[PDB]
Amino acid sequence: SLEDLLFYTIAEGQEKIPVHKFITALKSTGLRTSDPRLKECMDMLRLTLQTTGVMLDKDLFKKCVQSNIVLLTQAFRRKFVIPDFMSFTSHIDELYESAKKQSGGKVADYILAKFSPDLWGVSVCTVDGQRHSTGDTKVPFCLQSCVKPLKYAIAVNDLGTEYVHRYVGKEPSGLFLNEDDKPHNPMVNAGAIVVTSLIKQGVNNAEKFDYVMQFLNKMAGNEYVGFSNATFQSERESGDRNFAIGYYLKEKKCFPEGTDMVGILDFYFQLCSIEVTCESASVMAATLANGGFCPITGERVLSPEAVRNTLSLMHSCGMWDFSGQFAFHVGLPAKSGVAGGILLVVPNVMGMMCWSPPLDKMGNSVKGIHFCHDLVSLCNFHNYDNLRHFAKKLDPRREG
Amino acid sequence: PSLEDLLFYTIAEGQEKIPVHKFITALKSTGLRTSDPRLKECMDMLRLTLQTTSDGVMLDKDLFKKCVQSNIVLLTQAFRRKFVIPDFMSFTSHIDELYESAKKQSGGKVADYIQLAKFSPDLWGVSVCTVDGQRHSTGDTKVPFCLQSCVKPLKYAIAVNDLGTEYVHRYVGKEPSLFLNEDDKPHNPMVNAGAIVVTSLIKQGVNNAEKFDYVMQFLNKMAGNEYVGFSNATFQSERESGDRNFAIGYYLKEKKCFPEGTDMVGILDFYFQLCSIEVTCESASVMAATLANGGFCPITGERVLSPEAVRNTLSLMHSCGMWDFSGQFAFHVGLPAKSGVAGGILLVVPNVMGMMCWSPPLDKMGNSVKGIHFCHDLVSLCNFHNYDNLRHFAKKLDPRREG
Amino acid sequence: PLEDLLFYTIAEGQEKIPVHKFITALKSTGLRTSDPRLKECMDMLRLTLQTTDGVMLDKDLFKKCVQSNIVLLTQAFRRKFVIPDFMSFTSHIDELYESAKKQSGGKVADYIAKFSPDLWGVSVCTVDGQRHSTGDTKVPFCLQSCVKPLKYAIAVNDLGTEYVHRYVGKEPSLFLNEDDKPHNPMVNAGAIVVTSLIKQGVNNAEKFDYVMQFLNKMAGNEYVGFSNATFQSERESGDRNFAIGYYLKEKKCFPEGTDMVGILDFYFQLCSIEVTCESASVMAATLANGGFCPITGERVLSPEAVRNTLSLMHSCGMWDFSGQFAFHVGLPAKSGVAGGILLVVPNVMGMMCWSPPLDKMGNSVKGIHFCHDLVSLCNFHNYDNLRHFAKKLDPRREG
Amino acid sequence: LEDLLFYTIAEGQEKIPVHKFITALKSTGLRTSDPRLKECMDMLRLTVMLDKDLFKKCVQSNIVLLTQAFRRKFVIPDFMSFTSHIDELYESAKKQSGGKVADYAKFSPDLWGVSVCTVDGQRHSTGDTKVPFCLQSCVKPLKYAIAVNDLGTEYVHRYVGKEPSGLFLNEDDKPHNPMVNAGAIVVTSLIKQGVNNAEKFDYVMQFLNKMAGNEYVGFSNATFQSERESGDRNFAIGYYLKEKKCFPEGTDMVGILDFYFQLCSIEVTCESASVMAATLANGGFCPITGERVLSPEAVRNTLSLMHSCGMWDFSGQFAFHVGLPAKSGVAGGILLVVPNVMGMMCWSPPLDKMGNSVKGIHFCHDLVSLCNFHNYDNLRHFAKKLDPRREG
Ligand SMILES: NC(=O)CC[C@H](N)C(=O)O
Ligand SMILES: NC(=O)CC[C@H](N)C(=O)O
Ligand SMILES: NC(=O)CC[C@H](N)C(=O)O
Ligand SMILES: NC(=O)CC[C@H](N)C(=O)O
Repeated sequence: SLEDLLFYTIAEGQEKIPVHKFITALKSTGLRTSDPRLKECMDMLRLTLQTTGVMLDKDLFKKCVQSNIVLLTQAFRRKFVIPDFMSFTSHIDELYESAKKQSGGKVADYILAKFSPDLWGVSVCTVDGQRHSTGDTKVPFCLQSCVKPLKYAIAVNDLGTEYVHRYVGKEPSGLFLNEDDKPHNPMVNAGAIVVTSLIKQGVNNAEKFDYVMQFLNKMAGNEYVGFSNATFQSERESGDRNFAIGYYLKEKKCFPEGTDMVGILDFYFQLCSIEVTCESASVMAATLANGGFCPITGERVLSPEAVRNTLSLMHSCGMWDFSGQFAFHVGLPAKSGVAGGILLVVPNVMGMMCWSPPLDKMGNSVKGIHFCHDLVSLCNFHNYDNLRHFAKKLDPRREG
Repeated sequence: PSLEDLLFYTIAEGQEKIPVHKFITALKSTGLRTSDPRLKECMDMLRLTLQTTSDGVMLDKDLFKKCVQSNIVLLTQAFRRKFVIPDFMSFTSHIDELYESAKKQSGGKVADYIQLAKFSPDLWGVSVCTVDGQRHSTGDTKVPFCLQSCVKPLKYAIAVNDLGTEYVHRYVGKEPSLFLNEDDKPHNPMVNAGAIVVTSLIKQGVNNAEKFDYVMQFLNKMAGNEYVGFSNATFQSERESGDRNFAIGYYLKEKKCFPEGTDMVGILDFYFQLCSIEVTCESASVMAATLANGGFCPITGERVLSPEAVRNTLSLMHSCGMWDFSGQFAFHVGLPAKSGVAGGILLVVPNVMGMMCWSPPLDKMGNSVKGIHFCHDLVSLCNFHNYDNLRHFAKKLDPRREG
Repeated sequence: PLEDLLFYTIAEGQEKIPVHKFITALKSTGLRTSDPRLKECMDMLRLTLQTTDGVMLDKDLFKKCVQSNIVLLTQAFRRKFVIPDFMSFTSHIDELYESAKKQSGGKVADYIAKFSPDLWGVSVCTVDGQRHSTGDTKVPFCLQSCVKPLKYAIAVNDLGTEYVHRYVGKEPSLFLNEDDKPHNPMVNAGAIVVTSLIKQGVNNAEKFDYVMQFLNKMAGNEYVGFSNATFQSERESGDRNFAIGYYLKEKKCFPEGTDMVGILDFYFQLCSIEVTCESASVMAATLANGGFCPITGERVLSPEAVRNTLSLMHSCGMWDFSGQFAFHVGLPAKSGVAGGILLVVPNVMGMMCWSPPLDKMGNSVKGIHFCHDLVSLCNFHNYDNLRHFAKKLDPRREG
Repeated sequence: LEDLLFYTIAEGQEKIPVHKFITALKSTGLRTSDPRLKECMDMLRLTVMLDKDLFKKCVQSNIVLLTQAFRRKFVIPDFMSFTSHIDELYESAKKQSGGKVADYAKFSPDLWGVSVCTVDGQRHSTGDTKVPFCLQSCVKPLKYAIAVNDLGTEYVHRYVGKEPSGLFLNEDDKPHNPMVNAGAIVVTSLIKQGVNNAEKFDYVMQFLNKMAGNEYVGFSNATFQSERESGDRNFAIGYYLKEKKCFPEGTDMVGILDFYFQLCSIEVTCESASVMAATLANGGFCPITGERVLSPEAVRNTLSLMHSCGMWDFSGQFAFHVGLPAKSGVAGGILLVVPNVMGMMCWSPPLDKMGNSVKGIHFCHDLVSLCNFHNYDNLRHFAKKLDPRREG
């Protein structure tokens, strides 16, 4: 049987399995024992760890693993999207140390976004739940403009493409507005403000904010999502260009009717002050990598149409004035924000979040931007890499 | 436990003898064509044994072994449904449905400037070549027409393949759009000004006759030696009427955009020539598949282009390939593509297949009405969009799967 | 061998002149007996008409009244004013008025400003004080964007050219030019910045009072008012202007210590200042007269402020029509959305045309037609030649 | 009338020595070579002391122009005083040595000349006023004026715009104005159609001859050949206009470009060009011959477009600060018109970064800071500016 042919894969003709030897075997998969998809099995494990280490014969094991048996077998039969995760991890680690020596860039100074220039984190979450982090991946920071795809996805998920693009375009710019008196795309302030004005119309901005927070919670598999009121208050006083954009959008009747523009700006600053870590945000990115299903809970969070549209606009409009150079050389949908995050999606493989506060002169984190170039020079993750003929690039999706 | 031995019983149901037509029908249902260059030796020994045994058109397990030995590895992938699209017969009928549904779209004007860009507005063909060589066509797939601007990616690929990314893009940019960008470089190689500069990098220091022959040899390899020709009628008329291309040529000279030692008027003559190269949908679809297949021609197995050239060329087609429709196209279709004024759309679905749709009537942006309609429908049906998910794709069909 | 050497010019042999025959002769010059430069002489003339009846002036009853103003009166009667045959010129103004009166296109401004499309007036004030009006010339209307030159003139007069132009550019027209300065003071972003330089370190009530007292000097104290109705509606409908105000703040365009939202309220206020065509024509004549109000003789603006204001009106005055207008008309001009067109003919006269229905560029249909006709008739174009001008009339001439 | 100029010139003295009439004449600003004085200097070359019948025998034919001169009725009455101010202005710009000669014929950076011709024929020069140089883009007004004189405003402006640039073409696929290369090439293709370009060239030369009072107008084949070899941008503009169907039907674009290079290589001096500019200053009448050369509509349209489009990217700053119609050329000339007063030509080859002569541009700023010649100076209240049109 299934649990019986996973007991001998782990027990090497060796009668009973110590608990530490199943847990390391599991963690070697890249899964984390805190995975929400393994709770009942770790529940049954801290349950029988109270009948005091401990060692499991073939029926105590089966009593623990049957409830999660298929997820555990895909894990141990090297059937996950990256079969040799431990080797992949060391490459990610090599990449991390190589970006750490890049000291260019100036921390964002206009608010409050003066962190230390030494912070640098990278987190990975594959579409199968495999996790790895290195550096400062548990330090909270605000999403800033990396929330623009997340809220655009929510708007399309709830209302559909054709309604959303009555109000915002789908192409890069160079004006705020294009020739249809629509903002160019939802990845820029003029576009994201309009998108902010379509989410949950007909409810106050406090209930609106709760809905987006519940939505982001699903997207992160309930990992860390918070709010920084210091950044919200300080975004509010420094948002002169955003008020200019707000009034211009109102004068050009860009919003759906019944909108209170000044309130939408307040809501918009709020969404920009939402806090994440690199671990929690990399999971948000993996939901986008995984067709709308959160990879560590298995629930459908976004329509496949929402995810596709968002991945498309991140590809073409995601990195400010660097997005064309970025699309050419990196070939991955990505979104940078001014706190220094780069939300990065490798479709069908993984999502990631790099964070280092020092920005370059187009507003992208120097260390994150360096990491993304290096990552695609190593692995055939570029969108128009070939999955079969890829020269001397490494491919983490196949065996030895 | 022999390879030729257990492809014999896969095909021999009961029986120890396989009629030859029972092998040929099975072969073609995989989508391979008996003319495939990768099967030539086995097709030769099959017609030879039709000359050396008086009918009794039947293959025992050592007559089978004598014929398929040459190509047994390609043949088992075919018969073990290991090609990128295993149920090709079902997929083709979907292609056919899409063909017929675009056939009812009669908009658009045939190109008026010339010298027979005055084709019939009723010609409409689509050809498919997967990365494993499986082929299907429907409609007018054997009528010659000029590549026009569907040569811009191919020659950029040749230039990058010979010279590298970094040299080529000293001279042309890598982004969508006054002709020149902030660096007095053309915006990208998919627009006339960029393609004129790229044309001026291929095979420098050689006269325009070998320059042409060199590019012609290259397209032949990219097309697995299917039809690649040249229309001197179209060249002569592109030359007389290319007032704007001459304006671009001089502007590029004045802004020193060309390489040292370039003869501008000759480069423009070369440029019109490359625009008058002829294909069909079958031969061009194979060119598209070479780009879909990382640089290896899928029906010959030869490496034609570096994987760096193919990636660069696919990226710019994605962003700059469909004139002013390229953002809408990139959003809704999500595929690398290139339109030309003769009415072709070279189309690449990375890792699966290449296609060439051809219908002469263009819409107001210069794209074939029926081709553009065909491409929306295709991605509405199949999860080929660049950012479709290979695991969660709603009601979309996936031709890469079974059942 | 002076007051009595103008008495014989008016007295036909006769050594006694009836007052109405002096009044008729006076008004034929185009002067108004209400002219502030004639007040004393009209005072001593009504006093004499009180203290005696023989309504007749002997050679010192005349001399007792015109003594005060003898220099202006001799220039008037010796036909030394810029347009000597004013009665004939007037007759031409009337002809042009009637020909524009038959142009009924255009839509009135749709954001109350819903006036009548019937109103149509033109008033003329030469640089010597000669006046003429025809049509609806005493109806109040808001200056709207015809205040942009007047306030720029005030700012340069008080602060100088090179200070003001640290803050606003000087050339025709995305809101900001190549140097993160608005393009010129004749457009909203430029006018908002200019508004933020007038009378700094003062609350918006003295700022408004200061400009109103200034406009009064430019108008020789004819009607200058304020419409709170238009101000409230300018305040409610100014979404685009609120957008411009913030963009200017973000690109650090105001002078330090500016309250941007307050400046916008001042800006809406200045757009709601009210004039007639008569009072405004005098405002225009002040710019036409090198900075001196023509009906009081007072210096209102420095000649440098007037030049800069006239130079920018030429190039930036009529919204997107300013290139065609500068070609075909060649006169400094400024249109407003209430339907006025402030028009200056340098060295000759100022004018104010008013008709609310605007064409698609925001200019009064009738005013624009009047201005083309005027320059086809007279050699007032900036680059008409004063000696060889084909079939054009020259009103500065005694033909 | 002739007898009342005889006593005006003599102290009552006897008769008038001729050298003492010539000095009196030259002090008005008139030049004795003036074509309007041919007959009177003819009658003097026939004849050392003049009583009222030798005087009247010579001045009878020109007595009205001579009394206007001697009764101080010319546009600048105290010309000798004005002249010294021009000299001061010239000397003050002479010390501005920035700028680079155009490197696509290298003249000397030492040359610097200014010549003046009022609308009444009064002339003054300083510096290198007789050294020939090519007009380059200072022919664009002159070539536009000829076209409008012959064809009318509405025909010329089916083909060219009338507003500054800010694409070669505007919203109507017409070039922006005739003061830029794309506009001047179109203007060149309207002059004297239906005649080959050699006769076309002869005609513009005859036209420029009238505009200059038959002073020096020439042609430099060196500049023509070098314009031809260096004109890649002009060849690019030519083809773009052909594709966008901007020329009148029956145009041979490549030939028009050859004509266009020719017109830019026409040679003038500052003296002859100042007369050309004075013709524009004087409503189309040449001031040293009195003939109607251009329609008043052609001249007005030309002055309007020089004002707004004349000084390359400097035309907006220039129109504000100087307020005079002007056109600069890359050989270093600035054709400058003061409507109703005078025409001028400054020439100094070293150009600034916008393509305008450093010394000429300095002179034009200084000239308007000194005199109330700016378009929107007031003729009555002008602060401490000088007015050469008045007596004190
Ligand atoms: N790129 C960013 O993160 C900018 C966000 C910033 N709060 C804004 O809206 O202007
Ligand atoms: N766009 C096409 O398909 C061809 C373009 C055309 N041959 C040109 O060079 O202008
Ligand atoms: N009069 C006009 O042309 C516009 C005036 C108006 N108050 C504004 O600022 O927009
Ligand atoms: N700049 C000029 O005035 C003349 C030179 C110009 N490049 C031309 O010959 O067309």
